[PDB]
Amino acid sequence: DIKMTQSPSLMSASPGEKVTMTCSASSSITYMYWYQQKPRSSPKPWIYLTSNLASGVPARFSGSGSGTSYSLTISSMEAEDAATYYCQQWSSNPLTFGAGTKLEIK
Amino acid sequence: DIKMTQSPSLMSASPGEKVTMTCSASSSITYMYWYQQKPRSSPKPWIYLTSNLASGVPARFSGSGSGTSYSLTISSMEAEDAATYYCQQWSSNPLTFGAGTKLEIKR
Amino acid sequence: DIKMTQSPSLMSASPGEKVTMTCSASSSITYMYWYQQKPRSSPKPWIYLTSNLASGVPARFSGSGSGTSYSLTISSMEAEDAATYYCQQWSSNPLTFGAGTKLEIK
Amino acid sequence: NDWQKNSTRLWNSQSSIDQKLANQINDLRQTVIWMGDRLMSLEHRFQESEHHWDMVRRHLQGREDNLTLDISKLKEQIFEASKA
Amino acid sequence: NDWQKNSTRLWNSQSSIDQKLANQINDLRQTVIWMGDRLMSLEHRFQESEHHWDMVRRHLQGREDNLTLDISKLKEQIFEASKA
Amino acid sequence: NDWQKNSTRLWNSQSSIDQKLANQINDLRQTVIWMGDRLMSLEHREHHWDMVRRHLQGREDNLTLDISKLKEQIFEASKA
Amino acid sequence: DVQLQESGPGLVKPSQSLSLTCTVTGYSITSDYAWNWIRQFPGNELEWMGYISYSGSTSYNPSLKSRISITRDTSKNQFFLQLNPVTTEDTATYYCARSVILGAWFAYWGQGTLVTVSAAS
Amino acid sequence: DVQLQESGPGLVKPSQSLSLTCTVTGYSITSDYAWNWIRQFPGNELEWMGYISYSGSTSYNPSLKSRISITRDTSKNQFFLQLNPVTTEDTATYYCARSVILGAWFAYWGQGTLVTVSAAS
Amino acid sequence: DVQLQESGPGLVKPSQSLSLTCTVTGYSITSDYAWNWIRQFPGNELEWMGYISYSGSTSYNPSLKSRISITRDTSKNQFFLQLNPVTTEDTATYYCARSVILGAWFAYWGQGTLVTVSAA
Repeated sequence: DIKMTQSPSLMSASPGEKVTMTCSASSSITYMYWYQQKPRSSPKPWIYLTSNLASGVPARFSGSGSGTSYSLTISSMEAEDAATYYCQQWSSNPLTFGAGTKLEIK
Repeated sequence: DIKMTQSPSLMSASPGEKVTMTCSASSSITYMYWYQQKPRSSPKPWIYLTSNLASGVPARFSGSGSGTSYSLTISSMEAEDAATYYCQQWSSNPLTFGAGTKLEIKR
Repeated sequence: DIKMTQSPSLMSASPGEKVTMTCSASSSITYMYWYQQKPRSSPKPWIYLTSNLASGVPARFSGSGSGTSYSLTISSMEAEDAATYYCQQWSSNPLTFGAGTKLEIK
Repeated sequence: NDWQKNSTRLWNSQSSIDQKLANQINDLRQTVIWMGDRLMSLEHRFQESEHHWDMVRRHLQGREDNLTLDISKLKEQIFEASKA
Repeated sequence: NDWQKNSTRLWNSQSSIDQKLANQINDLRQTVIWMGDRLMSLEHRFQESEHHWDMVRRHLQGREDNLTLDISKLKEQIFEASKA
Repeated sequence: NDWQKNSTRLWNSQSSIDQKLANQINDLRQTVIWMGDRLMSLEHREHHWDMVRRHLQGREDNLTLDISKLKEQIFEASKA
Repeated sequence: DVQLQESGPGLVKPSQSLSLTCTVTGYSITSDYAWNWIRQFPGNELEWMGYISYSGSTSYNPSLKSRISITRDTSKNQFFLQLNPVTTEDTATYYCARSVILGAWFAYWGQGTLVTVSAAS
Repeated sequence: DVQLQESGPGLVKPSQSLSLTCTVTGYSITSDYAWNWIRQFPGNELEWMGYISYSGSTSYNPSLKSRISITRDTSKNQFFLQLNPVTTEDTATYYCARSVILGAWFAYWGQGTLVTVSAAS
Repeated sequence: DVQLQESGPGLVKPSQSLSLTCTVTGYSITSDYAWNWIRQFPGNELEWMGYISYSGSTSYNPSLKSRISITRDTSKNQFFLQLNPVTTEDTATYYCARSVILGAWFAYWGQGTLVTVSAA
């Protein structure tokens, strides 16, 4: 299977800054997806095909990447953005999820 | 072309027994079919995709196998089941039939 | 970036003769097309899939070839056929046109 | 004595290509199966041939050539080939 | 030396995937060609632009990239090399 | 010394097959995308086709650079 | 209820053309499906000859490409088989078949007609 | 408009069958889309288990394909998960998901039920 | 039938943007087919530049992607060509074309406008 690695596992950032998230694949993948999970809730779909934000996601979020290196970035961190972010790839059976990079508010 | 060896060529059995037929391919194939031919008649569609049974085929019949070896089996043979059985594969042009296993009946 | 070469760069002919021209490719292609261009005019779709004549094309023209060797032949050469002919291939992005077989008359 | 490094690099690069080609074909056939079902559903809404669609549908899902499970064998064969 | 054996097994294995890949695409096109015909038939059943499906259909059936004898040519080359 | 000629000749033929296969899937992919739109148009006379359409043309498996990259790897291997 | 009904001359001389018809009842050979020709040698081994699809595109056995030719008559719902050069090795029982396009599943067959090749009378 | 809600037991002894349900409202699980089962371990790691298509075609994770099976009830509009042998490693939070048929885009999720595998009561 | 009537400026100074317009009559450019841009150099050499699909998808020549861009206007049934950097090698005769989606069959063509790059 494909091992999806996220760096760093835990990051903190005071509000208003710019943050970046990286999710590197062990080998080549076909599709890329991003989720968030606030505590005691189901993951919410945000980003599909590494660039398209799902409905309800504000424009401050954007995704990028190619090959075996994909990135999620926030132009300006806000209050409600502190949650664990999960990256998911789909190449063949089965699909693998990321380890989960947790964001923090300072 | 692919050579679909069929064994045994000529068997025999008594009613109510268990019978198996093997049809081994020379190389990898894509689809597997089985046909029944009684004397002086056209072959009838019997088994397609090596698991499904054609319309009006007794439930005793069953097909299995994967890779290059396939099997056709009747749970309890009745007298009406004595006929030559042909295995056909379809991977590329042209399709190839089997030599044919001619089941019989013991008195 | 397949290089398409047409051997008869400038091929004078006469009415009523057998006229042939060849378009060779560096490597294998998928589709072959032929176009006719007259002076001060846009190219005209002439042959598609190296055997089918376009609508309005006279029956005197024949297309043939396989692999990396294609030919356009004229059975009954008429002076009105004196125009440059181009061969086009489509294998992958981008498509490449031929050099051009200009066919005069005498 | 670099022949093994050249061969392993070429075979590793080649074996990756087979896997990528396999994935696109599987992705396409899944779309085609969904494509046909939506066509058949619309055809039935308009009002036979649905038996034909069922048979070709089972053929698409009932392939046996097993394009995977042998690419894995190919990746295996290279592995003990390198240690030589 | 054994290098002939390792090369022979790897090339014999690799040729198998190439044949399997080609067959899957050919089965796909026949479904696509057939499926468009049903889609085109349904449109005329609904009642003017019977074009760009024929020309696409001609393009589907008129490919000239072989993939029948080039694989066969490759298999012959491997067997010739195995005699070294 | 004949192994070098055989290895390069064999790898050149394999690369040709890889390009032909990749081209042939792409042509089918375009037809499937086009075919879905025609059926989608007939439906109106919604949704889940846009997501499939984006997925079809939104692959990140390349297959155009690796086959290219494979061609060089043979080339310096021929230099030996 | 598709019912294939084939017919043809029961005796042909060597190096002569063989023409077989196959009338189809209850279905149109242009609507859908493929239509095949299959023969059975006296040793009871089948061989597939070729088919013509509903749209008219045909495929032939690679070992008989220079010989076999299949043609259809849409108006009267028949498809024909032509084999211009023959030899005593073509003594077989020829069959019709309607099969699915994707695979080779001959779900219907003709009654079966015998063609023998010899110049003896 | 589409709501997924799972219900099931909360405590399951080792080596016992696990059963779950997913009641879908506002949509029919036979009309379109796939329907997945996803679990999250206490280490907040996510693992995909399997799905059943809108036509009944199912695929399973190869790491646990042996002991998993997914079925459905069309009339009641529910699809069920069964994991016949279980161990303490199956303590997780199980989720429903409806994804696009081509790729893996879980656009909808269930509330999320928690299953703990142990023997002490 | 389908008539393509392209237009654009005649002479372009080096190192400025070139704009071209193609007007389609009798057929909407969103219904189907691709819409290509082809140029012919003074040596009578044909080169394909790119196209915009009926759905907005665009494909560009690999030698021109860093400098070419194609847009369109649905309301007026026009699709445009754009080229930010130019040089004396861009002197050619540009053409419009409507091609079948699967292949490269340019079944229709425009009148043919000439663009020269110089500093007269």
